[PDB]
Parts: sequence; C-alpha cells; structure tokens
Amino acid sequence: RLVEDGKYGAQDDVNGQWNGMVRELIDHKADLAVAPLAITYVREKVID
Repeated sequence: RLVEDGKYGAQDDVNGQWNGMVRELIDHKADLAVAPLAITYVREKVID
C-alpha cells in the first residue's frame, strides 16, 4: 500500500506532528515501511 499523504516522514512542526511515512508508523495504521527510510535521529525517538 502506498501512503496516502505522499510524504517522506519528515517532522511537522505545527505542534509536533509527523506527516508522512512515520504517521503510519505511530498510529499503527501500517506496520512496515520498506520505502525511502534513511534513518533520522529524530525519527528514532518516535519510531524505530
């Protein structure tokens, strides 16, 4: 399944949001991301 928001994770500074891949990996709406997923240190805090 392609993600619906069409974004690469990439922290959303509105209040702390996570508009991309990692939104699917917080909300348990998708449990894998074999995708462009260069490990970012701030992503390590909220996903693994």
